[PDB]
Amino acid sequence: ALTTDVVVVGGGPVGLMLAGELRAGGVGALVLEKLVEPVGHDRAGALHIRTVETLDLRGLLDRFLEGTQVAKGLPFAGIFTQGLDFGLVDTRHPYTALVPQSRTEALLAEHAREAGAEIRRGHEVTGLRQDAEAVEVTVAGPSGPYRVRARYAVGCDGGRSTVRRLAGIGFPGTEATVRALIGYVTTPEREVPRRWERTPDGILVLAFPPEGGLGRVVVIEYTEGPVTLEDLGAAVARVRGTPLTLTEPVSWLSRFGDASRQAKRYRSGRVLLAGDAAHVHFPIGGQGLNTGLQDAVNLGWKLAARVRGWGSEELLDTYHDERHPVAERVLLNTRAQLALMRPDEQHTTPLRGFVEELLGTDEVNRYFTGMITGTDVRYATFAPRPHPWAGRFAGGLVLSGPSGEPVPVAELLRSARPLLLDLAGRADLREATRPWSDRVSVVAGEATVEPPAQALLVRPDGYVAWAGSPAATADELRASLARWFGPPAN
Amino acid sequence: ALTTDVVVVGGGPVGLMLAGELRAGGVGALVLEKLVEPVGHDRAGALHIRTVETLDLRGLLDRFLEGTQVAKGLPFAGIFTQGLDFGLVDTRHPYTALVPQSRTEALLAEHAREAGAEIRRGHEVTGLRQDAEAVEVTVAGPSGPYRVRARYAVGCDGGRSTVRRLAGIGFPGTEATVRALIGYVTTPEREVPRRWERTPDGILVLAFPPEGGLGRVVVIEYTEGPVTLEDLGAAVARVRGTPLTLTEPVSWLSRFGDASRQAKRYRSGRVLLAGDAAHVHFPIGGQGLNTGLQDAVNLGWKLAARVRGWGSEELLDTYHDERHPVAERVLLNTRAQLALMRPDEQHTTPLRGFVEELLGTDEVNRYFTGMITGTDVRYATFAPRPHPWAGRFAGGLVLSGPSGEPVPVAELLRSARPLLLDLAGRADLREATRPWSDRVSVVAGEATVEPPAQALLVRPDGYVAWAGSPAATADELRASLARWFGPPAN
Ligand SMILES: Cc1cc2nc3c(=O)[nH]c(=O)nc-3n(C[C@H](O)[C@H](O)[C@H](O)COP(=O)(O)OP(=O)(O)OC[C@H]3O[C@@H](n4cnc5c(N)ncnc54)[C@H](O)[C@@H]3O)c2cc1C
Ligand SMILES: Cc1cc2nc3c(=O)[nH]c(=O)nc-3n(C[C@H](O)[C@H](O)[C@H](O)COP(=O)(O)OP(=O)(O)OC[C@H]3O[C@@H](n4cnc5c(N)ncnc54)[C@H](O)[C@@H]3O)c2cc1C
Repeated sequence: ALTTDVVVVGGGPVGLMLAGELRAGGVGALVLEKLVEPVGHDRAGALHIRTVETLDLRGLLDRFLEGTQVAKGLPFAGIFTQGLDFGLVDTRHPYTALVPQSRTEALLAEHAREAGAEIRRGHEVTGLRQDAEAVEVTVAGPSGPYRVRARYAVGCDGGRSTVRRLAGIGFPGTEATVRALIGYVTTPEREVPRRWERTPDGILVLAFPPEGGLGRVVVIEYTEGPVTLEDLGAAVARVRGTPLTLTEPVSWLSRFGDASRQAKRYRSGRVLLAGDAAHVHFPIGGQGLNTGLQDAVNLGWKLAARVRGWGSEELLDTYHDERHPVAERVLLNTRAQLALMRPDEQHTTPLRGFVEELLGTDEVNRYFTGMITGTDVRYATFAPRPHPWAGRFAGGLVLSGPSGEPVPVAELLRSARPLLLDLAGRADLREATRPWSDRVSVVAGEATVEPPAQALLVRPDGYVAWAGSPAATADELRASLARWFGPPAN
Repeated sequence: ALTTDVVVVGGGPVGLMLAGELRAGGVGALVLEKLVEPVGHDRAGALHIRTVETLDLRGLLDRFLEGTQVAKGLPFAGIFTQGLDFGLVDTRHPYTALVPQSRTEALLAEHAREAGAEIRRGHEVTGLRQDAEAVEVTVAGPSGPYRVRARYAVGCDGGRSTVRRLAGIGFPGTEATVRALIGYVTTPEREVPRRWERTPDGILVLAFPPEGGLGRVVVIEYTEGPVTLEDLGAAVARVRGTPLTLTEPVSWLSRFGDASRQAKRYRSGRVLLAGDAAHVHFPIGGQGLNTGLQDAVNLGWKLAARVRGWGSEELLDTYHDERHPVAERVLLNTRAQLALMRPDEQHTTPLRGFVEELLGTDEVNRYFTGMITGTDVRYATFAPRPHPWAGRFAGGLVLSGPSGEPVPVAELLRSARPLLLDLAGRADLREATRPWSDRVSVVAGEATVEPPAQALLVRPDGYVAWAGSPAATADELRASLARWFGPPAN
């Protein structure tokens, strides 16, 4: 309790995002990151719709878009002729932001710092002890071992999570059967076609400048450790069927696989997990970091609330309840996509043909678009029956002010407080909310939503806690307010 | 020309169906079947919606339904929880008729005979010669070799088609990588669960009486010739993971695979191909014989018409044009389903999960239902733009007579003549059709169809040749009649 409120283990993008969220929630956040210096990641990155919407409601979207290429559509499982159609989903931001992870990390690190989080680099957590009041973290640092005492510890320490094992949380799942290499390497060859291809021997992307030079190589072969330029070239030759001249300078080289695992519990007492610490899977569709950043924004406000007292144990438990199912579906969909890309002219090629056809129908395209981009995420939480809007994402709504001015809910959410939106003129609900005004802001505005709602009680993460029609009463809102956001003041 | 009008090579179900069709068309049909006696086939069979509708419009449905079990829905690629929904497609016969092929063969053989086709058993075609006027078939028969002269020869002689090779028609496609066994064998074991199952080692169906005895075994293993009871038992043990006691009496045992081939041309001069002679593929979904019987009904009326003179060369060419694309899609969908059933917990199991979900949506379920049952078949033929009803199946329409009595188009089609249906009161179209009355029947009736049509010119196979709205003229109908059904009489 005495060193800090929350110790965030791991200063990757997820840990950094969480620290920002905890600071926005008015609690102390100490990030302990093992590495002195950041390391290399894929130089191509993707933040999809719901992540973009999430950044917007935290006021980070602008800095993430500056200088950024965006994609207005996406392939699906190596199908490029019927791309995922952002027009078929409801958003104010129909695009994917192609931000390299290194840049996402740098931006979040600066934000955590400006928000007052303490970030210690070269500090490795080596031990973890928990009792009814606090967590103690043991740390190997540049000036020797020391202990940190906190109310909570969150493992944001990646796929090889120290926190997860120390807390005795299971990581059930499958081991890899697919072997991929990725690299940024040089070719002397000119006019190497820039494309993805699928042969009987694997999947290959080559993306080099037409004049030669440093380029992107991804190679995937069906049924961990150092990678050499020779390894990469041999793999490329196997898949492609023709050698490609690859030379120094070599900028980055890595291995990855399709091991698919998920933490059985996202919470064990005063220890929680987020990001790859909580789920790993093959990188297909660019979903891992998106899921993690959203884990962080789900958790941050709830954990700060718990520390401050008005967030209940029940509330904190909804982190696992809400977010475990999401990553579960991500694991499954990445595995499914690997089946859809399997090199095999006999059966899989014909299947891909029908899937491609189906992608040209609005209903199926909408399904896979919602899946990849996160627009289909909604929660079933604290059911009383619930209003249709309960659990839906409201972060992208825009209201009309009394003078006709646009009032984006994304902007209202930047202060990281829950909001009561009065869409219809419900002075009774506005008044009923007064005893919670130390926590919840009330904003009246004109808007029609579908399905209809006269009022929306919105969580700091942009999802709707409670909603009301003309039949809703102040008593019902009082009950929801108490359950979600604690007892009335005074 | 002098022995017979058409020589049908092969007296399997497709050859027998075709002979019936040729007789209905008023031409001679001689079926030459190599085998003296029929042989064994799968004891479980399936005739789907469009086949059922087709039998109806030839007046054979009743005899095919007598004593028959029907299925009101179907699994898809070993998915049983969201079956294909016959309610989502337009038909008067929402079911699959579970007729064993041996019974289909016997029924069609009796019908061909009663219709006046000549059927010779134990007569093997060994040679084929073709000129500008006729085909000569050389035959090894019970009283020695002889020759048959005909206007046309149709190879309905199965996957190993003699006619196809003799005519120099290619059979491009893939060789098998999947090995299946099927058998009717005895077990002494009691209460062997009746079910389909998919394990990491294959696909297996066991269907035995609870008290033991003769039962159905199908086993499929992923990457031709005699099969023993030992072979079957060893395969069952590999897939199931536990041996099953199998003993005599053994009633039937067979091998099959997923070789997928299709005749590059369905017609070469005076030689045509139908049925498995024209296309083979893995038996999944029960589509092979359905496709063949429909091949036969597409061809029969057109070929008889050609023999009689009013059917043009252009008309006969539409057999290939219309039917080749159909079997092409069947080959592809069977290959695709094998991908969907592939034993593989790593990737395919998760994919199957999403496919199962999608099958619970009307749009995707309708798609696969139409695919398997043939309700999605429609033709793009003799485009003039064409009326929306052109090429659609009208065989299941029912009209109201002048006295209110129901007048099924299926019954009207039994005489095997094209029909002009006057749905609105178009005396001008009725009159315009008189010079073709030796070939085409005119029937007035009340009915609203969707999309709207005032008149439908229906082919003997139940598909629409031409349709008209109020703007259609008698001149347009004259032109269509001439193109489809020959010059006006007199
Ligand atoms: C090739 C590739 C391409 C990808 N592309 C995309 C994409 O386009 N879009 C997308 O959303 N996702 C993508 N991903 C997935 C994404 O990179 C991960 O989901 C993301 O790195 C997870 O972030 P994290 O903060 O949870 O974990 P990490 O990035 O692994 O950070 C964990 C941090 O914890 C620190 N740590 C570990 N142990 C300790 C300890 N004991 N004490 C202190 N600190 C510790 C580590 O040093 C590390 O810095 C891709 C992944 C790969 C491999
Ligand atoms: C296990 C299994 C289950 C199946 N289940 C279904 C199902 O449920 N539904 C479905 O629609 N389909 C099913 N099928 C496919 C179906 O059996 C075939 O499509 C069907 O047999 C094709 O009929 P056919 O008349 O074209 O050829 P065949 O049945 O092979 O008949 C060809 C005939 O030609 C004769 N012949 C060959 N050469 C000569 C010659 N030179 N001279 C004279 N005669 C010759 C042969 O003796 C044979 O009798 C299944 C197939 C298998 C293997």
